[PDB]
Amino acid sequence: LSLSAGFDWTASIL
Amino acid sequence: SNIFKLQIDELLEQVKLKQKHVLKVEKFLHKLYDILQEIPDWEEKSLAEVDSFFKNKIVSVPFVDPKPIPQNTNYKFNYKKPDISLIGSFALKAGIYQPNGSSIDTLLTMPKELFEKKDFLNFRCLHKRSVYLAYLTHHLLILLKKDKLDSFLQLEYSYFDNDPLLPILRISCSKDYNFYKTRFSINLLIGFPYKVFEPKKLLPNRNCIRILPATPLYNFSVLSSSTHENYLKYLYKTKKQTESFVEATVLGRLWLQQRGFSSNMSHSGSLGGFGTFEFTILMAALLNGGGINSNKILLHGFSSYQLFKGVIKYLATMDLCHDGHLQFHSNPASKYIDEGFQTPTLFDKSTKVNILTKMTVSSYQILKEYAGETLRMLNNVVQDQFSNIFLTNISRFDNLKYDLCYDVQLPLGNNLETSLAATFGSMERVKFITLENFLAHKITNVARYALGDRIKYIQIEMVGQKSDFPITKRKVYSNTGGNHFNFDFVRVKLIVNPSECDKLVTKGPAHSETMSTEAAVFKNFWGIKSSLRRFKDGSITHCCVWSTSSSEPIISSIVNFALQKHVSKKAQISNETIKKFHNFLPLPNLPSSAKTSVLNLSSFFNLKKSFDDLYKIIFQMKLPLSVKSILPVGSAFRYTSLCQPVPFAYSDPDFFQDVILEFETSPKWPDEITSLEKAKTAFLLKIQEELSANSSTYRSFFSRDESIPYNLEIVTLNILTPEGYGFKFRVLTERDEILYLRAIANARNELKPELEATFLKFTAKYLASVRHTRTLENISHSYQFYSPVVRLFKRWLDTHLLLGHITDELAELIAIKPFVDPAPYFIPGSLENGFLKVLKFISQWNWKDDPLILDLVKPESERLTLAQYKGIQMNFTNLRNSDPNGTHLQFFVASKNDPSGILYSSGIPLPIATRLTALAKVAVNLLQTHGLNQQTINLLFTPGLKDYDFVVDLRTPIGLKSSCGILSAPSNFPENLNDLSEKMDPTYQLVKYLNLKYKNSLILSSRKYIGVNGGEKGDKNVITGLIKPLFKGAHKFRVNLDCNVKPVDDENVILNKEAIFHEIAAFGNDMVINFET
Amino acid sequence: EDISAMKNGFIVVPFKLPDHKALPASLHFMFAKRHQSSNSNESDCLFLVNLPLLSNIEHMKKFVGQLCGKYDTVSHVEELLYNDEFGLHEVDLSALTSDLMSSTPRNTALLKFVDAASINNCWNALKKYSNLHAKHPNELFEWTYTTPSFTTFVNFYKPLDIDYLKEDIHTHMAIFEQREAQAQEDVQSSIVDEDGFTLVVGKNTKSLNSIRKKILNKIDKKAKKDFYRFQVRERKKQEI
Repeated sequence: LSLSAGFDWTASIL
Repeated sequence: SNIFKLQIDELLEQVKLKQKHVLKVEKFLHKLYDILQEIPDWEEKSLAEVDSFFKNKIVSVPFVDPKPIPQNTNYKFNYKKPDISLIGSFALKAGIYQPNGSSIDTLLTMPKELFEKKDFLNFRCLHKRSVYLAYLTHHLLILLKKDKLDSFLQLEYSYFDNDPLLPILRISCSKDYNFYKTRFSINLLIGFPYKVFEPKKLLPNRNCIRILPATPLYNFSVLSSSTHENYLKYLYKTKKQTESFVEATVLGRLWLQQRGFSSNMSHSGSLGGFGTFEFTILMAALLNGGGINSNKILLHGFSSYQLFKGVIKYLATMDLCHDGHLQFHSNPASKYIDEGFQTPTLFDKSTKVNILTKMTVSSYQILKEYAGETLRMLNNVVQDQFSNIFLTNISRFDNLKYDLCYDVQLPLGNNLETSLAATFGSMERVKFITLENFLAHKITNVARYALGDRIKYIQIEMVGQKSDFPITKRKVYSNTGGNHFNFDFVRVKLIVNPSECDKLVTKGPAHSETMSTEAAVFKNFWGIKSSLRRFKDGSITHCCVWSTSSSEPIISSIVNFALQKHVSKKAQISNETIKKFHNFLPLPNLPSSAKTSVLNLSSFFNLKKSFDDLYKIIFQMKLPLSVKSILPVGSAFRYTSLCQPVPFAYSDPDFFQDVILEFETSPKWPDEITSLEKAKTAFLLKIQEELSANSSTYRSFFSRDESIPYNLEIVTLNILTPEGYGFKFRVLTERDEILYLRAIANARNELKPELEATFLKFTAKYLASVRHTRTLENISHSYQFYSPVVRLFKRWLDTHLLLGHITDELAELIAIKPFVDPAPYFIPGSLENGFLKVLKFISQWNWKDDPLILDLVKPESERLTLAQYKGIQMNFTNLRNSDPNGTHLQFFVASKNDPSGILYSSGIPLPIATRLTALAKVAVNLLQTHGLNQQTINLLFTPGLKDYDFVVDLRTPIGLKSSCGILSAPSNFPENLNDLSEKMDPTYQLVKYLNLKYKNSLILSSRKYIGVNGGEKGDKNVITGLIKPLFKGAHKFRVNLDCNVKPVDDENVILNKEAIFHEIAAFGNDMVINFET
Repeated sequence: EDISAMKNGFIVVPFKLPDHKALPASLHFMFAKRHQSSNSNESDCLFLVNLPLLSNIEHMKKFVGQLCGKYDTVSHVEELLYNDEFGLHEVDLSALTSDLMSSTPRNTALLKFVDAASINNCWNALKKYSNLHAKHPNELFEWTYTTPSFTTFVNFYKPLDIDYLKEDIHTHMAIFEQREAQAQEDVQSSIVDEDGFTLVVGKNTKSLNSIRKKILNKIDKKAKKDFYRFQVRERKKQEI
């Protein structure tokens, strides 16, 4: 398995 | 102060309990009191009958071990109507809303006629209480059935404050009288009448279990049981007199769970014992005195803040356990006595009870540490500390809270081995009622004594200990326990002391003619491991030996050997989590690398000595301008390079260390910048010439630098020292800075933002770089574990392809935050603790609205005071005003060195910034869902590589590990320096240029270190890209698209993904192998 | 496939990409239009967009040579003006800070030719070349992606020649010293305007360009509130 996170390009993650 | 006051008021109203759920509960337990009165009376009975009365009933009496036997139970048993009363925080009206739920403590005073004056001996009175509780439960159950309330009431037994000697009834509501929504549940406490037993006979020094040894725990259990309402009325008057008692109580209430402090038992192993009552009772003692002169420390006119401050100050500086104890009068000014009882003691002469009996010696120092470190933040004026003190839970993860954790599996765990049960023995039942309590004290004493000064605090916790059991059963049942031991396993949790953690030898008592008592315990404890050894100073002392390892600390060896010898030879000690992190740190190719500790900086020091040799040669050399100073600024000089320096390991990208040379000020410098540098190169050219002649053993060559945009003339000398280290030299000139200031002024208004960016990176490399290394090198000495952690953090960034966009300084400033600002935690003393704290901070860091500013100072000048402080936020607000979304700048990292705050965090793409925070949160969430273990750690340190749109696989012609100085190798530099090119990994350089060509469309990333994260052979590296949203879809073609696109219609084009791949493949040449899109 | 020209006038110029193991009829597309400009050095130029990676002048010599042979047209490329693939030369730092030694879109360049006879020959060939993609894509030309300039670029970790550096520095200092010497004499030579105005020049000044930049870069206290008859009467008015 892997530490995978969806790429956020709108800074919506924060 | 006004800001803090309003913050308190906002905090209170958030946590005030809703008054409707109050009215619901008084509707219930008021009716419950009617049920209590309904219960009939009972006649005098022996144990033989009551067993027959309860033989067939579903209820079983909760006798405490040792259960009464027919011979010693000649005492008779009887029940009579109790005096129903309500006690606890609810009685005082000081409770708050708790999502987990709160508790209502109602007391039942058994009538005095049910006791004899000597019933406090040999668990006499307790056995009367147990049957009294059981007799209630039988009649409550049937009366509960009669009133039809049983459908939504669940009844179970529990231990009051995790005290095995005080079983109590637990009434909870499952989903008109239904109070499940209230999140409240009633406790039925069967206390004694006041002054049934002579309190003098119940002193901590006295005994009450015949076998003589004192019985502090049982003496308190009985005496505390008889003193409940008395302290209620004691707290009641204080609330009346001082208006801010309840407000101070709830602030103390909240502070406690954030630190994981409760009123429950601590001798069992759990951190706790200090709750509201111990907090509130200490309020009244100090409001009535507390000083060594019996002077009032707290005045009743104090506000909530002032009442809380003094006690956080009181606990911090006055010692209540070893040297000094406080006495007060519940029913008389409280006086601080200098004498101590060697245990936490807040004596009460009126009641003759020490409330701090439940406090363990180990927990008290941990409590004192939190009080002191909060007092420092409470006194802090530069920074607001309201959230950290109150709105941050430090108990969520043991690893984050505690440096090292060892889980010990005791043998034969459906009862402990006969030897271990024998070790508990008769003598310790009287001293320690339960084996769980005894084993914890055994583990603490041997572990504390074995480690000694190597640790600051030690906590022993009983994992999987239960406190509530069904009414059908007499005592709690653990699946491993089998009604024998209420636990699964013990975990040894430590706060290590970095200064002496890795000491090779544990110093002991000195030698003498007659072996002293300290020497006696010293030889016996370590046994064969002990030895008498002499040192260079000539001292003869008894000492024992340990061997350092790059995989584990010395502590793991001590705790294993010490614990096996004394507690049990069959125990299993294992801390694999810390082992994995140590292994993930690269192991250098130096002699005795495996035996070297992770705190050793010998590799860096040998690099400095080699620099010192060249440092002398350069000065004695004659130049047209005298050398002002030579300032090493390389990563290894500040103890941060990902791989430790290795002689002749020139494949390490960090092999060439930057050094700033500055000559004496002259007015003959060219005023034209391209002329300025060609004069700079002419210096280094001469430095190369006489260096080659006078010192032929040194080898040298020149190279070009393009880090400063558009400044294409920079040339640097790379010096290959005979020791096997490389140094890179560049000029600094006073004119150079002002020419850049001249550069911005003349530029067109459209070009000025571009030129200032060029100046920003110039000062980042030349001016501010000097300051960063100077401060970090000095501060690193105090923070011993900063050196190991920062590489592992950088190693983590490289695995996920983040170092390419993240400048090394930014990672360092991020990695040092948990140390200069460790609150609400303590300064890390472990690699695992320090690293996870960095990941936690990133997970909770809101870089859009919260600036990151640090005081790069040693632990308690250069500390940021208020004026400089306010200046920096004012900068953040102005920047965020122009950049609210943070697209241009994301991380605002500032300090004394960088007041602007944009120096080391500029130019990072937004996708990388969110990716950095994205991985941290998932990492924290991963730790939440699954505890720390081998599988998780591997999951943390491995890259997904799937979310990337296209992935390119590369393999270098030769393995680069051995030339990189990593132990799974060159011994001299090549005769032709062109051959150096054949053994480099260029992929870091390749990705940089393709970013420039494709910045508008693609964001390519690559692993900057291939020898560390390139598989077994360290030859495999990967280029991963990302297509921006705009060019991912079709666009109308325009001369200004600035991208490689393919036509689809007359007036439409789309990205030509395949053409990009071929350009990557041709540019990679043989290195490129496979493409994944 | 059918697209031969953009409506704005940009002719599409497909190229075949090389065969590589990592990349198992992939094409690269270049967009071109006639460039018109009164300036001489930009005259007789062909505007180009979406250039391949590292396209120097030699890359177009082969391509135009292929076009010349296939269409039997005479065309010679003089030079490729404005080739900044990585943006190093977008701003001239030498000119901006000082005038001595320097008197001075993206993903596009201006392709200069020898004479107008060559450019009309090539652009006719480029039209016929564009038509090929629709009918017979196979006979499209192939871009090598490799040249001697490519190899020098690819070898990034190469120590430069110390001897070459010595000559380059020596020439550059000598030229600068002559220009700096000439500039200093000019300022301190008693400059007089045609109307007999003698310019003031301070000692240690070296360049007149610097004097202009300063001119570009760049009674109340001695006044008394109570001196005249009317002033105190004004004070007298305000006093009451």
